[PDB]
Amino acid sequence: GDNRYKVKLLRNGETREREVTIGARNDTDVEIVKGLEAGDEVVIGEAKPGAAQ
Amino acid sequence: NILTLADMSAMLVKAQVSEADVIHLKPGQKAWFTVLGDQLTRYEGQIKDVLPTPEKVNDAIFYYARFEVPNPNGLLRLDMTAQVHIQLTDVKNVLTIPLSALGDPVGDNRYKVKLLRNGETREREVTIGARNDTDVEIVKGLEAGDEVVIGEAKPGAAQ
Amino acid sequence: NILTLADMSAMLVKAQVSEADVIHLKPGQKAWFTVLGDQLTRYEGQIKDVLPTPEKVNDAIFYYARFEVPNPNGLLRLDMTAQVHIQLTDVKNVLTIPLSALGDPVGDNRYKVKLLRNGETREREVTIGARNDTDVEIVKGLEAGDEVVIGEAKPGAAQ
Amino acid sequence: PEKVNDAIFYYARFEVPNPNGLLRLDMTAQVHIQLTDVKNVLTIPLSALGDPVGDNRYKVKLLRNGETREREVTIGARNDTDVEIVKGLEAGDEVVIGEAKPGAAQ
Amino acid sequence: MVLADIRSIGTNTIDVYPGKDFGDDDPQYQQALKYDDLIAIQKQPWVASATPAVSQNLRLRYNNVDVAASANGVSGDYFNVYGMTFSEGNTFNQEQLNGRAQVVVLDSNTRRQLFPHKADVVGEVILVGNMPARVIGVAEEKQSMFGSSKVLRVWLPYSTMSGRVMGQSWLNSITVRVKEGFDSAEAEQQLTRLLSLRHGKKDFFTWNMDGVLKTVEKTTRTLQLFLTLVAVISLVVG
Amino acid sequence: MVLADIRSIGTNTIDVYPGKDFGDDDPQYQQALKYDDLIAIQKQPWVASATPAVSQNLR
Amino acid sequence: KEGFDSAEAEQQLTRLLSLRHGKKDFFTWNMDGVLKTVEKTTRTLQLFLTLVAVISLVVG
Amino acid sequence: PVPTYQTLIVRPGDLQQSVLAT
Repeated sequence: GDNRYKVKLLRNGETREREVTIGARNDTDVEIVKGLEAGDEVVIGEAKPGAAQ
Repeated sequence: NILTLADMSAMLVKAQVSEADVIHLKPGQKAWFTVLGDQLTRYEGQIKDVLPTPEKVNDAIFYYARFEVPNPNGLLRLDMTAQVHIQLTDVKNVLTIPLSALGDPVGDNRYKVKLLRNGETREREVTIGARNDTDVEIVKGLEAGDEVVIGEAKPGAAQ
Repeated sequence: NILTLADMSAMLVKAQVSEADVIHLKPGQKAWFTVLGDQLTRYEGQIKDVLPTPEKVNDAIFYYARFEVPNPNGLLRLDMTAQVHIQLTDVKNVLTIPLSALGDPVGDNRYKVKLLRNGETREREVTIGARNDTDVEIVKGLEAGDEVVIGEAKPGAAQ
Repeated sequence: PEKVNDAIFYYARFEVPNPNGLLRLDMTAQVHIQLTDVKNVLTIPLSALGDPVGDNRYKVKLLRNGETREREVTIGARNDTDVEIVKGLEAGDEVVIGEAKPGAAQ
Repeated sequence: MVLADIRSIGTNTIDVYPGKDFGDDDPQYQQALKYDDLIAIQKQPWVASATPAVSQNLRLRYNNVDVAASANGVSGDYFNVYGMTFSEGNTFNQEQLNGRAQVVVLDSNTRRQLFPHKADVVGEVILVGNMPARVIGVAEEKQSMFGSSKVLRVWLPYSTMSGRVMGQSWLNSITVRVKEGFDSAEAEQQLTRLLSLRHGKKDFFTWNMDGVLKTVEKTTRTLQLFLTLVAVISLVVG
Repeated sequence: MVLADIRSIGTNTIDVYPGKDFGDDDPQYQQALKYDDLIAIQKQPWVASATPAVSQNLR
Repeated sequence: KEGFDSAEAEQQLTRLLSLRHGKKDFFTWNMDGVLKTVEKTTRTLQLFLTLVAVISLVVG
Repeated sequence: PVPTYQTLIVRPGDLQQSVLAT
């Protein structure tokens, strides 16, 4: 409830989570400030850490 | 009552620690807190004192404690909710056991399988009262530098 | 009400014994108590007296009693919860049956299965007067040193 | 009287002697009061009753004919075991306390 | 198997109810139900036995762990007649039911919270609400029912709960077990009249168990009838 | 027959239980439930619908 | 909708309500999955009954 | 089926009745 892991997809086609800090919890989407680069794909559905797609 | 006044330059906190832990809480121990509305913006300071008179909320007695956080910027509204982490202790040069590995026989005994220099593992009973969310503090019961079997612990069973 | 004061040189306890037991509790009977927060640190002293005026919590009347525990080191905050053991009598040289395996025909007669040297469990009727929170002081019908099948007993059942 | 939500209640007092300093104030005390005999009259078993309206009280009984017949009766007094019956039933009458049916021969 | 699960609650049970039925509030909240009422209620010969029931969730302080939990003032035949298995300890004697001992039964899960150590339960004391209570027995659930997501639950002799930590005469319900193999339909109306008597009004509100029992019995045996009959017919055809 | 009788419930309910479970009292008594929530609650596409539910007796 | 599994999303809704409210509290009871298992149960009964019947008939 | 029985060794004990109280 403090930590915030976020699985995403790499160019490798392998998913990897990154812990992130997030301030605003805007009703549609939370506002992430750190822990993820832009342009990254994000496995919003049926995500698994460390898992190739 | 025509009106009321308050000196908003130093915001005292009412940290209502439970009666179960009031026996500790020695004055001057360092502590920190944070508010729900800003999520991550830690404040910190010395604990000041403890209030002699408890006020219950039906079940369970509770005792207050106070800090003295500086208040620039004009923030911190009155009666704001504030999560509080009051330093319990700063024990050091002392081992602690990870929770996953420890075994807890009887209801006081604590077997703990460890690797030996022989390479044959052996459990040792360990006395532990202090404990954390991640670990249990072991002041005594295991010699330093002994390897410990975090998984599938087996007394008398060499790795 | 400007400000309250209190003397903490010694602490008084309000031990609220139930109305059912108040008829006993002769003054000067020795008793001890312990706080929830320190788990195991016994305090003890003489009982002083019994308050003439009861106060109730809806159902069931309760009567107070007081001690006079010394307070070194500044411990024991006001209105701290405290579990209290009051002492009834210690008749000795007499057996008491654990209640776990008692047989009580009629509610007066009292059969009790016990293992024999033969390995044959066999019951005997017994008279008992005194009863305990945990056991019952048997007066007749069973010898000391007798094996007593506390678990899953039946008459005549060799094991 | 001082009511406790439902049902009005009325007090009564004794004057018990108190040797030895026993009996603390406001102690709970179970109390038996003596009422009185209401003899020389029949009293019906509670199960036997037929109780229409909650006012009316039919009572099926067996006749010499071997046929059962009810009779409405007046009954005031009540007991944990029975109820007193001043009227509506003659003495020596059999009473179909079990599985009664009005107007029915056994 | 399934009947044993069903008849595990025996024969029978007439739990006493206030208000009107299950959904009622204030009339149900008020209870003209003395436990003393059971006396004459137990006086009826056809009855084998009948027992009081009541329950109160309350905060439970202990050492460090300090949480509220549900609790249940009940008969000592409870885990017995339910056949509920014990994690440890036993129920209690009727003598000590009259003894008002601070004995008490708890969830195994409750111990899981209270006792990371898995210390022995018996002889230990934990306050309930306020009154100290020397714990002894604890009982494992006899059902799975994991979807129930059961929370903390506790058991007391009702005499102690309703008595020396409640004091009300009006328990939540009273189980009523008939003898004789006697039918569920009959006498329940007579007990109804009985409550129309000892109380001046229509306040029985009770539910009943050989009704549902006998009907599910006929149902299951009926299934036996269909299955076995079509089977045997087919086999005769063979 | 029996299955249609059971699935007749909208596939089958996730009623809000703001307390702990069915036996709960005061924490269940206190309730932070909001129908406003149903807005974003209904936001999830799989949710064909979700509906308010409350009741009480009155004279 | 979607024919979507009850087992899923409720956990999504779990964290969801763990968010939109600051603490977990909704404590809702699971849907449909009970329908799922009872469906498997009844169809299982169909399996036992129909299979033993048909086997007996083959024996015929 | 094992006839195993939990059992104890009774001894001339001494009374420990006292009760408790919050």
